[PDB]
Parts: sequence; structure tokens; C-alpha cells
Amino acid sequence: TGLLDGKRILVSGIITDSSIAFHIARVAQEQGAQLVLTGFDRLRLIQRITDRLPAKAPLLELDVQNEEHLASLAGRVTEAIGAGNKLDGVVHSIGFMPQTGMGINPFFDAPYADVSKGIHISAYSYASMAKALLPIMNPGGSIVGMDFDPSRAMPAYNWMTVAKSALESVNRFVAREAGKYGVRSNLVAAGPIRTLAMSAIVGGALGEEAGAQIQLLEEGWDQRAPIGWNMKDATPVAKTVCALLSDWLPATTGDIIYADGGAHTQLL
Amino acid sequence: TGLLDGKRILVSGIITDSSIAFHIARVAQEQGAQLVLTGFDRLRLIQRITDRLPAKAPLLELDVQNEEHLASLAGRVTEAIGAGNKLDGVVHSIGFMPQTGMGINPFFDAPYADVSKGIHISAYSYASMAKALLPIMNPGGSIVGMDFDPSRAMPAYNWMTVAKSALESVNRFVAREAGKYGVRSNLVAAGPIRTLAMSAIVGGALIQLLEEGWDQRAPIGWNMKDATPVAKTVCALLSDWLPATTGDIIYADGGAHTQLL
Amino acid sequence: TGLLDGKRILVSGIITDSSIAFHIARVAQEQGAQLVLTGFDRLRLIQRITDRLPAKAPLLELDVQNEEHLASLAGRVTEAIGAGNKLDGVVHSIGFMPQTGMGINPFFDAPYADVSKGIHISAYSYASMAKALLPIMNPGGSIVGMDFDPSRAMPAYNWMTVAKSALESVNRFVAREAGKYGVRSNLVAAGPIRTLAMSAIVGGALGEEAGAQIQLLEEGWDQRAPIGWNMKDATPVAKTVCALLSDWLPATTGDIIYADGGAHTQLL
Amino acid sequence: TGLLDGKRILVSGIITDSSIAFHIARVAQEQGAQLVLTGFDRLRLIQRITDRLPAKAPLLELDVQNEEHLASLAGRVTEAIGAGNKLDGVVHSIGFMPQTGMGINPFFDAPYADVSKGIHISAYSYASMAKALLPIMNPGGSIVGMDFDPSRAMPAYNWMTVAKSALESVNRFVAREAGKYGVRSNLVAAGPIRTLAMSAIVGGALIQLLEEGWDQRAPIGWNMKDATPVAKTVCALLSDWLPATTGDIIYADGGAHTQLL
Ligand SMILES: NC(=O)c1ccc[n+]([C@@H]2O[C@H](COP(=O)([O-])OP(=O)(O)OC[C@H]3O[C@@H](n4cnc5c(N)ncnc54)[C@H](O)[C@@H]3O)[C@@H](O)[C@H]2O)c1
Ligand SMILES: NC(=O)c1ccc[n+]([C@@H]2O[C@H](COP(=O)([O-])OP(=O)(O)OC[C@H]3O[C@@H](n4cnc5c(N)ncnc54)[C@H](O)[C@@H]3O)[C@@H](O)[C@H]2O)c1
Ligand SMILES: NC(=O)c1ccc[n+]([C@@H]2O[C@H](COP(=O)([O-])OP(=O)(O)OC[C@H]3O[C@@H](n4cnc5c(N)ncnc54)[C@H](O)[C@@H]3O)[C@@H](O)[C@H]2O)c1
Ligand SMILES: NC(=O)c1ccc[n+]([C@@H]2O[C@H](COP(=O)([O-])OP(=O)(O)OC[C@H]3O[C@@H](n4cnc5c(N)ncnc54)[C@H](O)[C@@H]3O)[C@@H](O)[C@H]2O)c1
Repeated sequence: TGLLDGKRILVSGIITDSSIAFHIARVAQEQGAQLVLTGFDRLRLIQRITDRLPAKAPLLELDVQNEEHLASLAGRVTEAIGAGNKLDGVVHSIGFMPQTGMGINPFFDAPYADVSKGIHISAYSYASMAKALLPIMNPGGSIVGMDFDPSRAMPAYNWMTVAKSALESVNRFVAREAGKYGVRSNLVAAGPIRTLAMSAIVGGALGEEAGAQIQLLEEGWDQRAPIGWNMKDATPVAKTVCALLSDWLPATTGDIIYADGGAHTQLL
Repeated sequence: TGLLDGKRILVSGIITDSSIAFHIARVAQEQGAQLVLTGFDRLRLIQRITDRLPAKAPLLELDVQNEEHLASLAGRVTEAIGAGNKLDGVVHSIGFMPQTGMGINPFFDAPYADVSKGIHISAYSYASMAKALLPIMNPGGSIVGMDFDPSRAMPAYNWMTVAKSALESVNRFVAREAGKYGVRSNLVAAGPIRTLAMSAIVGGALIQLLEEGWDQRAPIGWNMKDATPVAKTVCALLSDWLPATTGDIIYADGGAHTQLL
Repeated sequence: TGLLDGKRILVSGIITDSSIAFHIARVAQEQGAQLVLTGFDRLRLIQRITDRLPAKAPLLELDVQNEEHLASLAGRVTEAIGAGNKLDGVVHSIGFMPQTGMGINPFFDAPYADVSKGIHISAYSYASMAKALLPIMNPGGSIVGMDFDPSRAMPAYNWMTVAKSALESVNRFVAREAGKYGVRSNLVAAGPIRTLAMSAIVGGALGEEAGAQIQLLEEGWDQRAPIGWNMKDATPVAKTVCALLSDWLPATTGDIIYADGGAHTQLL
Repeated sequence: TGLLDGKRILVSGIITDSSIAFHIARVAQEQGAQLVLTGFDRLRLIQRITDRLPAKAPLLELDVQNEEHLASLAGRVTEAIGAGNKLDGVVHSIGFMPQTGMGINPFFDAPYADVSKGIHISAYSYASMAKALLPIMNPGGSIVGMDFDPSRAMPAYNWMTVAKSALESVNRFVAREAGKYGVRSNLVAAGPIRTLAMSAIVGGALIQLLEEGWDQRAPIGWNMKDATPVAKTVCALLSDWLPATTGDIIYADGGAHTQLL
């Protein structure tokens, strides 16, 4: 009776109740999904946060840079959902980039070690998770990652833009591997959403003027989006992710769905 | 239980039970929609076809090159669904290109009158239907058209490739208009499907090699005789589950377009 | 010494001295090219215009909607350049769209008859000219058309945007035909240039604050463009066309070169 | 007379006389450029290769993973062309990916340490060199890097494809910076060319079929054994004849990427 009814889905990337992952988790559960959650580093906090989700779901630790976490991942998921059950869905909502690689910090000044950390967490880990989880996914399954359209450069996004371009390429190759399991792999390219990560970043760049520029970003995005855009609401993005986790897009893989109000299809 | 529960949706393009529009209509009815169908030219023939759909639905004549048909359409639709009710969905699943514009016929030999007719039916008509039906569409509604990825030239598709390129551009402008009504506009780029147009327009102007090639490039495979995955994709767009996508193209092609070999 | 030394190039599209084609013609001549020119309708006026070019050049009438003009073109060109001589280059710098298909006139209110004529002249005729001239082109030859990037919708450009999308598609097919002859076919996507088509034709469709809307277009373009953009200067565009007419892009065909200051590569 | 007469141009990436950089260098010199060359690893062996060039040019050492090399680059480059002289061109023609990231080795088995090294050398180093060399570039100058179209996935190319996607994105940011110096930044996406990297990196990770399919898809054909058309394109970008193109990608692939089949 729900869009994701009877589906077991892993969701990564909850850190705050504003996280896009949190809303993906909320909407999936509203649509009848049974979730496993993964969290990085602050697991007591994430536990308290996810108490506020509609239903109780098991939380597993996963630092995508930790090889041991990746190697034990499938075993721990299987334990969490019960032996014999497989995942129908996997959500990658994970991103990171050192401040040097962001903002008004000069593009040329980011040291490779910083960039490389960012790309490891933001792009490579999409292949890492897929590698760890594909052997426990059902045919008809769906892996989804979060994207921010990096086809053109822009202020501030800097090296994360580069990491997303890498992510887009990784996704196309994940699809080749995933297809062997009858599993789809796609990205959702979202417009700007007022998550705490989003606001910290622009705030890290512009400081005292960050609040104003954020309101201006919202105005510009809403104007260019033919159906408009609400930065305060992650629901449309979360629904798009759930659509890809459902069986209603069975012939789409290696691809990118734009949940950005249609802004990227307009010049002005 | 139903992805499109309660929605009122107009579906154009049904001519046989292999039509992508037929499968779109079937699946939508299965998912709780109520349809109004439109047919070009063969009304008695289409009526027999549509009698095979899981539920009966009113059938309206529509020639997209006929100005009077377009002018009467909204009123005719309202008459069929009852005053005070509006559409939630519109499906544009039509196209045509004269033989000279297709297959092994030389690209340079297609006369403009031929090309022009093809573009009228396959691309302009998307704006035309939108112009006619937007005044009777509900907020949150959705207009969906059928595309075949024309970003790179290819044998056989010739001038229809040009018509599809125009359509994609048209779709982005319809989205600006449709947005004023709170309505989305998108295309589904489908992989090759065994339809009347496939056999009679394309094949008539010349396929097994095409199925194999497409199935190879597609990471999850491709079945030319199964329009259902395409139909489901259109339904996804007609649903409330892709509420932030407009002016866009969704690829229901097995992932073929994301792979070089 | 000259980039196009010894080459024989047909240039269409000159109507005023602000025409992109006029500057393409000037620079080509400065680079040692020998030219044949084509003009539509106002041929006395055009001839007065072309007298201001650095060098003499035959002027032939060509209305791309006139089948008879198209059928006699090769013969009139060959008569102009001498028998046993062929063209090395062809420039299509031709566009048209009735006022109804542009500006603040509603997108839905443009009749297909208006749009169709616009597509005939702006898109289909690229195939027409190629059909007429390919039999009189040397291997190593080059056909170039003028584009305005239509991959995203925008205010005002309206149905001309659709024509340009059609033209891009046509160019990919012309490339397959031209290939047999060892001839390249490409488009130059220029940024906005203050020709009279811009200021008067598009400008006239813009309503009351037309000038301001066009200046705003320039400011936005200059800003997005990493090297900036000057709407008053067609020379970077004319040079780019000449680059495609030269032997220095011998492996590029069916393609688009962006002479737009790099604006299309930047979101903001 | 020469396309690049009096232009001072740095060219990285020569390792054998099949290198794309070697042919870029050869064509630039034929067109009157004064070159400075950089090499990695076996510089004495590279010197033997660079001696085969038309004119003798200074060879400097540059490992792009070496912060000292990068920090001293401009100083050493200035020493080579003379104090008071600046560069007009910079050619980035380098890249690398460990075997684990290539060919028949499973995509999922490449350790990040390996991928990272490949991304560092192949993509980040484009920004690295720009940062080092922009302060000694004249207005009107041109930075060019080599690309292989990564917009779709493909067998064998694997993680290098990902590095190329990074590079394309890096190029767009390098353009923003280079613009402040009146300098252009672009990539050339080349078709397949028989080089040491083609043979040792890609080939050992596994060939003739690649050439045929590319030549078939290219409207003007394509020759894997001929790097000259690619070198010419790079020189076009180094010249004054593409002065309005930046942050972009020019395809020197025989038009292959514009055709489905
Ligand atoms: N907020 C937006 O506007 C926006 C727009 C488009 C795309 N995105 C993408 O959506 C996803 C989530 O972003 P968000 O806006 O919700 O911010 P967020 O801070 O809520 O989510 C980012 C997540 O990455 C996790 N993470 C960081 N390092 C990790 C590691 N080593 N191992 C495992 N997890 C790690 C964090 O703990 C966090 O949960 C990202 O991929 C982001 O780039 C965000
Ligand atoms: N079969 C495929 O492989 C495939 C792949 C991608 C996209 N498409 C697209 O899907 C849509 C439907 O095509 P199909 O494959 O189902 O073939 P089809 O023959 O089953 O449907 C084509 C329809 O166009 C309608 N039509 C033609 N002229 C008309 C007019 N003047 N006014 C109103 N309607 C008119 C026909 O009556 C018919 O029902 C088209 O837009 C087509 O290009 C088909
Ligand atoms: N001005 C810009 O900003 C700009 C930007 C990108 C692309 N373009 C393109 O460049 C080309 C030239 O436009 P322009 O800006 O130089 O304005 P323009 O008016 O000087 O050039 C347009 C030309 O088309 C010719 N033409 C119209 N109908 C014709 C027909 N039936 N047969 C033969 N010729 C015909 C006109 O006579 C004229 O010479 C067009 O294709 C246009 O779309 C212009
Ligand atoms: N050969 C092809 O088919 C082809 C096609 C398209 C694009 N490309 C690209 O063109 C460029 C040249 O490659 P190629 O085909 O000529 O092979 P190549 O082997 O002749 O050149 C590759 C170069 O990378 C250099 N390099 C590796 N690590 C380095 C480091 N740490 N610091 C500085 N330089 C380093 C090598 O020493 C070498 O000279 C590359 O970026 C490549 O990816 C090659």
C-alpha cells in the first residue's frame, strides 16, 4: 500500500534532523520501507536524532574511509535485517570537503591531501558501498547517491564540484557492476537545501553576509526553476530518491535525476 | 495501492496494443487513474483496440494538425470528465515523419514540406497540446512527452532525430509556461520498442541488430518487445513522486545512453 | 603568411556592416582567403556594404527557400571561381524567425506557419547549402554554421531556441554526408553580439524596456565569462569561424565550438 | 608565417616519440614557437627523445606530485626563457593510473591509495601547474590539457575515466583563475592514439577493435597511428584564433562523439 512497501533499504548520511538523509529516511518509512541506518562518528547523537523518525531502525557505524568498516558492513547489515533477507535499496547521502577546498579560500590553495580526502569520502565511497552491499541486494534493487550538478563551475563550491564530477563518473561504472546483480544505480541531483551542512558552508565562506546571500540564492534558484524551488523543504528531494528506490523507474541506470525545480534546464 | 489513485489523465497516441501509449494507459488504469483517450484518424479501429484496456474510457478525436480540434479539445475534455473537474495528467505519445525523412532514403533528398509536417506532428504539437490543456489542468499536474535520445546522429532515424531535438527544446519552454499553473513538463527518452511506428515508419524506410546492441550497452539489459518499463516511467512522472523535476528528460532505456560500449 | 592563404570560401549572411558574416568575411580576406559572397533579397544594398571589405568578391543571390537558387548555386559559384576550381570553405550565417516566435509575444501564440518558416531558414537550409555545395568542395574542406547555445531554455529567444536545437541536430547529419568528401561540418555557438538582428529583430520583440533587457544579457554574459565578453565586438567570433575554416582543426566535425567567452561553462 | 611565431610555450608529457606531447611540440616548433619542455622520471632518456625534435629546447624536471618541483617551477622556467620573459602557452599532457585501476582488473578492487595517485597526477596537477605558471604568463595566453571523453562509461578505461571527469571539472575552475590574467584554459578530448600509455598502461591491463570502431563512428575517419591532427588542434588552442573559448573542451576525435553508430 506504500510506495516502498516490504522493501528493505539502507540509508547513510544522517547527522542532523535537517540532513537530506533524515528526510529520505522519514519519507521511506512513511511509504512502508524497513530501514537500516549507517552513521559516521557521532553515533550517540545519531541515535537520539533517529528516535525522532516515524519508526525504530537499527543503526550501524560506517566510516567510509575505514577499510574494516567496509569489510564487515555486509555481515553487520545481514545481522541487522536477519539472515536470508537482502537489501532492496541503498542510499548514499554522504559528502565531505575540508574548508581549504571550499568557499572563498583560493581554489589553487587547497593541498592535494585535503582534496583527496574529499574525493575519497564524496566519490570513491560510492563505489566502496556498492562493492560491500551488492552481494546482499535483491534483483530489482536500487542504489542512489546525492549529487549537486557539477557540469558548470560556480563560486564557492570549488573542489566539491570536482568531487561531484568524479561521483557522476563513478556512478556510471557502478551501474555496470550493479547490472550484473539486476541492480540499478543512480544519482539525484538536488537543488540547494537549507541543511545545517549547507548553511555552515556558505556561512564559512561569507560570514556576516552569508544569511543575505543564502536568501538571494533561494530567490535566484526559485526564479530559474519553472515550478519554483523551496530551499527550506527537503521533501521533494526525498520523494525523488524514494521514486528511484521504487519499482517505477526500472529502466533507468547509470543516470542522474534532477530534483532541482528544473533550474538546470533554464539559462535565466 | 495505486501510484495514480484518483488522478484524471489524458492519454494521446494509442493506435495498436503495441503502442507505448497503450501500455501507458494500461498501467495508469492499473494504478488507479481515470483516463480520457485521444485518437488520430482511425477512430473505429482505435476504439476496438482501447476495448482491450482494463477499464473503459471516453475516446476523443484529435488531429494535432487540425486547428479546430485543438480549439475544441478543452471543452470536449471537460464534457467527458464533467464540469468543475480538471486534468491532473497529459500524455503526449505521438509523432510522424514522411518516408523521405527516414531510413535509407538520403538525408539530403527529404523535401522541406515533408520535414515540416514531421516537425509539426512530433514537436510543435507538444506546445499545442499544452496550450490547449493547461487551462484545464490542476496544480501539481504533469505533462509527459515521448522522446528518443537525439543528442548524437545515427543511421535510419534521420529527420526524426531532428524533430526529437526540436521537441526537447520545446519541452523546456512548455515547462516555463506549465510552471505558471503549478504543472510540470517532462519527456521520457525510451529505448527502442517494437511498435507500429517501429515496424512501419522506421522499418518501412529501411532492427534485430539494434535490439542486441541496445541490450549490450544497457547495464540492466533491454527488451524491445516489452513497453511496460517505459510505461512505468511515464507513470512515475505523472505521479507525485517526482515533484521537483520539470523541463527535463528521463531516460527509460536500460542505461544505454550512459555507456559507450 | 595568412591563415587561409589560397583557400576559396563562400560566405553567406551579409545584410548590414554589423552582420557577423561581414566580420567573418573581413578577417578571412585579411587572412588571404579568396571569397564568393551570397546575399538575400536586398542585393543592391548588400553590394554597397561589401564594397567596404578589404578585397573585391563576386556577389551571388541566394534565398535559401528558393529551390531554383539552390539548384543553380554550384554552377554560379564555379562560374565565379573558375572551372576546375572548388571551394575550400562554406559559411552559413543565416537566421530568421517571425516576431511572433520571439520576445514577449507568448510562446503558445506563434502559429506553426511562422515557426516552420523560421526552421526552414535557420535549420533546414544548413542541409540545403551543404547539399548544393559539397559536390564542389575539396577534401580538407570545412562547412561552418552559426549557433546560439539552445541546450537550456531562456526568456525571449523562444522559438529561435527550438530552431537552433534543430540546427545542431542537422549539423550532426551534415557531418556524415560531408565526411565522404573529406569535409568537416561544425557550428560556432557565439555569445550575444550587437548585430542588427540582435538589436532590431530580437530587440523589437522585447517590449518597452528592450535596450535594458539586452544590456542585462551582456552584463550577465560578461560576468559568467571567465575571460569576459564584449557584445560590441564580433571579431573573436569571426576569428573562431576562421579557425574552423583553416587546416588547424582537422579532426573536429559534427561539433560545436563555443565562441562565448566561456560563459556556457559557468553557472554563475 | 608561423601560427605560433614568437610564442613561448611550455610542453609537459613527452616520454617517447609516439607521445601526443612530442607531436604537439613538433607541430608548435614548425609553427615558430619557442619551447620549454618538462619531463618526469628518466630525464636523460627523455632528453634523447626530445633531441629528435626539429629544434633543440631546454628540458626541465617536473614530477607533479613533488611540491618542491612545483614551488621551484616558475623560477626554473624563467631561468630557461630568460628573466623578463613570460610564457604564452602551457600544455598539460600527462596522466597516470596504476594497473589496479585499469583494464580487466575489477573496478571494485582498486584501492583508494591507487585511485588517489591517479587522480593527483591526472587531474589535480592541472590546477597545480596553472597555479605555478599563471604568474609568469602573458595576457592572451593559453593553457591546454589532454582529455579523453569520460561522459559515458566504457570497458578498460575504468578509473582513468573518473580522473578525466575530475579533470574536466578542474579545467572549468582553472578557467576562472586564468581569466584574471587574461589567460584561456581548455582541454582537447582526443580519439585513441597508439602511445606508451596506450600500450603499457591500458594495454598491459588487458586494441585493434578500438581503432576500427572509432574510425567507423568518425565521419571524417580516424587513424590511431597518427597524432598530428590532435597536435594541430592543440596548436589551434595555443594560437590567437580561438580567443573566445575557455573552460571548454575541443573534440579532436574525428567527430566520433557526435554519432551513436
Ligand atoms: N544540502 C544541499 O543543498 C545539497 C544539495 C545537493 C546535494 N547534496 C548532497 O547530499 C548529501 C548529504 O548532504 P547534506 O546537505 O544533507 O549535509 P549533511 O552534513 O547532513 O550530510 C552529509 C553526511 O556525510 C557524512 N559523512 C562525512 N564523512 C563521512 C565518512 N568518512 N563516512 C561516512 N559518512 C560520512 C556526515 O556524517 C553526514 O551525515 C551529500 O552527498 C551532499 O553533497 C546536498
Ligand atoms: N517504439 C520506440 O522504439 C520509441 C522509442 C522512443 C520514443 N518513441 C516515441 O513514442 C511515441 C509513440 O510512438 P510509438 O513507438 O508508440 O508508435 P505508435 O505508432 O504505436 O504511436 C504513434 C502515434 O502518433 C499518432 N499520430 C500520428 N499523427 C498524428 C496527428 N496528426 N495527430 C494526433 N496523433 C497523431 C498516431 O495515431 C499513433 O497513435 C512517439 O512520440 C515516438 O517517437 C517510440
Ligand atoms: N547576433 C548574435 O548575438 C548571434 C549569436 C549567436 C548566433 N547568431 C547567428 O548568427 C547568424 C547571423 O546572424 P546576425 O547576428 O549576424 O544578424 P544578421 O541579420 O546580420 O544575419 C542574418 C542573415 O540571414 C539572412 N537571411 C534571412 N533569410 C534568408 C534567406 N531566406 N535566404 C538567405 N539568407 C537569409 C539575412 O539576409 C542576413 O544576412 C544567424 O544564424 C544567427 O542566429 C547571432
Ligand atoms: N594515447 C591516447 O590514446 C590518448 C587519447 C586521449 C587523451 N590522452 C591523454 O593525453 C595525455 C598524454 O598521454 P599519451 O597518450 O601521450 O601517453 P604518454 O605515455 O606518451 O604520456 C603520458 C605522460 O604522463 C607523464 N607523467 C606520468 N606521471 C607524471 C608525474 N608524476 N609528473 C609529471 N608527468 C607525469 C609521463 O611521464 C608521460 O610523459 C594524457 O593526459 C592522456 O590521458 C591519450
